[PDB]
Amino acid sequence: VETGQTILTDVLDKGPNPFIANMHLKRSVFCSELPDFACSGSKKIRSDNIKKLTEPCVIGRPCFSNKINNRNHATIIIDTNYKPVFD
Amino acid sequence: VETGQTILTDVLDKGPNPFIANMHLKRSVFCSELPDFACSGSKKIRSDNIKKLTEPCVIGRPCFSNKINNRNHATIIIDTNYKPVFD
Amino acid sequence: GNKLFNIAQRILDTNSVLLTERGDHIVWINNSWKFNSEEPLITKLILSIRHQLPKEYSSELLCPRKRKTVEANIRDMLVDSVETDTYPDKLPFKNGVLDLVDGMFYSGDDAKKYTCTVSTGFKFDDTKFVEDSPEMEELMNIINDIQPLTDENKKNRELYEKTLSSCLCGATKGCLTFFFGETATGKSTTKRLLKSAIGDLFVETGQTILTDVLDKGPNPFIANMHLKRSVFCSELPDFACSGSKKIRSDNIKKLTEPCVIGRPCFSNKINNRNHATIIIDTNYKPVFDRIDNALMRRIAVVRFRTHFSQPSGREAAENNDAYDKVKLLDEGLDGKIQNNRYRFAFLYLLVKWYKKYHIPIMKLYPTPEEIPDFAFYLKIGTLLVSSSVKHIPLMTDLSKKGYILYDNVVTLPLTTFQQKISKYFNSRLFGHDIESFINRHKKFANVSDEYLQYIFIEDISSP
Amino acid sequence: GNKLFNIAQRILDTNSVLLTERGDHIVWINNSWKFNSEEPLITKLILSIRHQLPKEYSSELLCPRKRKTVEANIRDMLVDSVETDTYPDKLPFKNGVLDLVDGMFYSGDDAKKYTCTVSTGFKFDDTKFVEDSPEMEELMNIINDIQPLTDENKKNRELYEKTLSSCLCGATKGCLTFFFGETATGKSTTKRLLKSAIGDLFVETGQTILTDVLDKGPNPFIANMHLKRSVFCSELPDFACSGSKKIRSDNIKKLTEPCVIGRPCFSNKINNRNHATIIIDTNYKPVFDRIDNALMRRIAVVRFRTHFSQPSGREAAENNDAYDKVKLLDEGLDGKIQNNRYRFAFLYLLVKWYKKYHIPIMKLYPTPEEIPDFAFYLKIGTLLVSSSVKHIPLMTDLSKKGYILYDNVVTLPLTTFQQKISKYFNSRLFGHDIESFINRHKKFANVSDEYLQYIFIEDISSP
Amino acid sequence: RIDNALMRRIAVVRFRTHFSQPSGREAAENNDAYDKVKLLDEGLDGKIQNNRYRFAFLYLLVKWYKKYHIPIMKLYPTPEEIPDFAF
DNA sequence: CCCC
Repeated sequence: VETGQTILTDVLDKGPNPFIANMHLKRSVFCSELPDFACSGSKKIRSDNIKKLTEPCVIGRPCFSNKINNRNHATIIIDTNYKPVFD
Repeated sequence: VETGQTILTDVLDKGPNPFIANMHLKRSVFCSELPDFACSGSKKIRSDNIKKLTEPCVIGRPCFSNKINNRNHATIIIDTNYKPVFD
Repeated sequence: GNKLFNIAQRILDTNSVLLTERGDHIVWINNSWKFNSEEPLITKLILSIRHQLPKEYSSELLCPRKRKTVEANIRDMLVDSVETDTYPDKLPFKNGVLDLVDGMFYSGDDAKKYTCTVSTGFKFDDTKFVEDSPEMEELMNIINDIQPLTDENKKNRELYEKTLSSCLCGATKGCLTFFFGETATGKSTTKRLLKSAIGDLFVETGQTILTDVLDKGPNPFIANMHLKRSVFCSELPDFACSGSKKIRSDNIKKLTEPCVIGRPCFSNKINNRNHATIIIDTNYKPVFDRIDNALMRRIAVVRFRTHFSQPSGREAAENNDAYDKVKLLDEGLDGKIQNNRYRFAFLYLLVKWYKKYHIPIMKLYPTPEEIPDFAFYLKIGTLLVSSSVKHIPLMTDLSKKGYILYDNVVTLPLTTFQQKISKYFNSRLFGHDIESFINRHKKFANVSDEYLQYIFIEDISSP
Repeated sequence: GNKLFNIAQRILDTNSVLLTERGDHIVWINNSWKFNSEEPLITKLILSIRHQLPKEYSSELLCPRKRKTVEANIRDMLVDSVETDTYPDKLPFKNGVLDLVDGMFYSGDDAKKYTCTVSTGFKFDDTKFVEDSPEMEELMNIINDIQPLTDENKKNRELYEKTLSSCLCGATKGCLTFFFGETATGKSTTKRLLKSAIGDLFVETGQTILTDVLDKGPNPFIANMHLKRSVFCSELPDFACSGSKKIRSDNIKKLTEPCVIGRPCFSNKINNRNHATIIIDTNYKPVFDRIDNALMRRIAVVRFRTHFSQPSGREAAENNDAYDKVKLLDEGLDGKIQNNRYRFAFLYLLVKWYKKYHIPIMKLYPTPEEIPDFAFYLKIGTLLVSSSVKHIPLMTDLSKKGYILYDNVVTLPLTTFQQKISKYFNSRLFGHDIESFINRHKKFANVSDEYLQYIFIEDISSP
Repeated sequence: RIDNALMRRIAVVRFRTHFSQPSGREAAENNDAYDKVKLLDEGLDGKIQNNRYRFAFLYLLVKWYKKYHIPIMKLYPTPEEIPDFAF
């Protein structure tokens, strides 16, 4: 699965979040194209999100549905050209 | 198809974005009326976005829809009256 | 006349469907009260119950249309509402309800009387609920290692037993207990043991419960506390080191009130039941942004003074006063715990402690004397007291003390107040709390000259 | 012709279904006006009422299809709206309605004539609604202890009695009353006793209704009193010790209107019909950040001067500044009030109180004379009086006191005004208030000559 | 902000009559704000809430309407009665 | 649900 930058710097709960509800039982996750943080204007990845991603479940709901628990079988691999920076 | 310039200066994933879900299988995408960055006060072109618009699948979902992945057949042409600047 | 109405009447007489104040119907299929918002289970109940009806009624329930008609009749028959999870003396398992005050285990219709919705998540086995087993002996040895049985540790051991036993009762608890300890002292062993003991009824919460706004916006960390019987806070980001927000007294007050303010995600409701025992783990002395009489009435502490450290750094845990006792670390204990070996032994120990402390009313009690933070405010109650019946016919003696009488109210200059207060306690060791109190409880007779409507116990005691 | 239309006509002629102005239906099942927006109860009413209809109409109402047809007819027959909870002299109970004007208990149709959609939450016991019992002995003993019947307390007894009587009226009260007095003056005992006596119509709030913004966003704390009858805020954030948030004037302006603007969570009912008299429990005299003529018409004060304490600190309780009475604390008092022994006794006492105060209309009269906040503002209503064309034939005499005549208008210099005001209210003792009044209530004839038109009484009498 | 456009949609009506209690009669009678001071009526609010004057005030308003029901009814501004327009 |  190729997902978005949201699963790193954005709130995971929010509203309905198909960008996380599709990672249910997926054995690899590739969120490529890191927004290089060397230039000011790139949000730093929250360590809370890093901690949450390792937990064996995530919070996310699809539209017109009520299933909020998605299993986390994913090997999170992030493509980048620059060193990531956390808050 | 003729899309806006949210695909060149704003984050693609975010929430719902029908400006980038409308280039699914379009063979030519035209971006005109560059917000000339010769005057300060306008968003610059994100190299992240340029690199994102070349990979074979562009992230982004429409309103009320759970489809995140779109196929990228587009030849992106950017019309501009002046030379552009990259962050 | 109207066979389907008689079928609905019988299914109603069996008492297998109830209506709750939420508007939802809780049904009894497969020996448990279930309910589902997006899919009612009344038709499942009808199909399952078709066996107990007379022979001529069982054939009418093989048609989905007829079962829908029966469900409509049943819905129109239920008017009065009922209450769920109202017995705090009962522990709901996956196949029954355990009685703490008696010890017996009920199954089926014997567990049907108590409308228990939550469950521990595992079955109950009578074989392992025994006091003679090498799991029992190993667990007793581990618990003795965690908490010494010395005369000095009597109060600490007793309150630890009470706090751990109070994780079973499903009612509101009026105190927040501090499991004060240090790394490799065995609080994690207790956490794993209690989680293994009470299954799905144990939830661990982070720092956001303590020093963050509970309401704010979205906060699933509070809604999860619904009907859980134990809440654990660990890995505390020390408030002694600057840079971390202080403990919010209003948060503790809200978490002690029988109703908890907090909302889930994608939910229209705000109220969730609170049965949770809240135990806070800390390696560090706590602090509070504001301290009020209501606050230290809801605080109790437990101290762990036993170490399990590797022999390399033994003197590192042996050559100071902060931590008192050092034992040897055990490595396979975590694996044995995760294998749920001593789950039922710990359950038996918890029920035994509850029976020992099941005096007609269960209630936790606060011991604020063991927190140096309150040691300035629990002593000022022995220093400063408010206005009472009659100081008026004794103004002759307080005038020489520096007090002045203003509109029949005895006031004190700030300099004289400091002079009178500096005698009992040092101006440097407690000086920060001293000027904090000075700026907290100063009353303005004017902007320049400040007066205080308080008289010391010293001045009351000394003629 | 059309049996189902005849059934619908009869069910309408029983007067059991009504249409509300909000677009919903209120049905009369189990002796109460219930209504649900997410599940109409018309079919429940039809099924439950099938007994009163004739014999041949009874069996027709056992099919959900025909019940839905009758419900459709009933929905088509209801055109006009009705008003709910329009009677302020009624007390609604679970098993009936009590008439405050008359005193007779109603049931059935008698309680049906008034569409009360709220209840106290408990059944009414007429066997205990009598003026003689040992619970009643303890009741008026405690009542007399809280408020003495002495001559010096006659006005206080009357006004306190009015305040306690007015919490059953189902109409908007335009004033807020303060339960002035020290700690443990019987405020908490009477508060919990009234809560027991009234039931669900009593609601307690914190201080956010006074020290925080009411409207803000979503707040049940401004919406939980929908059709409530009494609100008590206890232990205000004492204004003696500086550092507490002050009472907002805009919030009080919001609270005192017939229609309280404010919306609940996910509800658009911004017209909050208040039937409650907001009673304020305080320890010191009130302070308002902003004072104008709007306050004095909505402020009243109730004073209590009692105390309860253990005999260990009996001498300490009898030897300090500003109580008037000290009694003995009761540890079982909380349980005694919880077990609801004085409910109907104080219900009888309150019905006598209301009846003796039931002169044709319920009115509440503020008492501004007890408010130190107006002591400077009422003084400009008695001492500082402006100057205008009424002083036209006054050129000579007033110019000698320090005043001047300017275009037939008498003024006062700013330095002279400061010196003269320091004689009444010291320029430092009440310096902040003096500065606020100076920058709030000063008139300008020009930029330079900024002089207050206010004239002292002493100079006018002098020729 | 004040501009010429705002000055063609603004008019004011001023009240110069105070009802003051007998305790504060001297201040109001001697106040430059009030050109005339009268007494209070406590039951006036009660009889108003009783809707006693409802139809009488309706008649008064309709009579004023008829007095001003000339074929065109248009509100006219009074720009001379505001201080921000004085400059 | 989007949308604020």
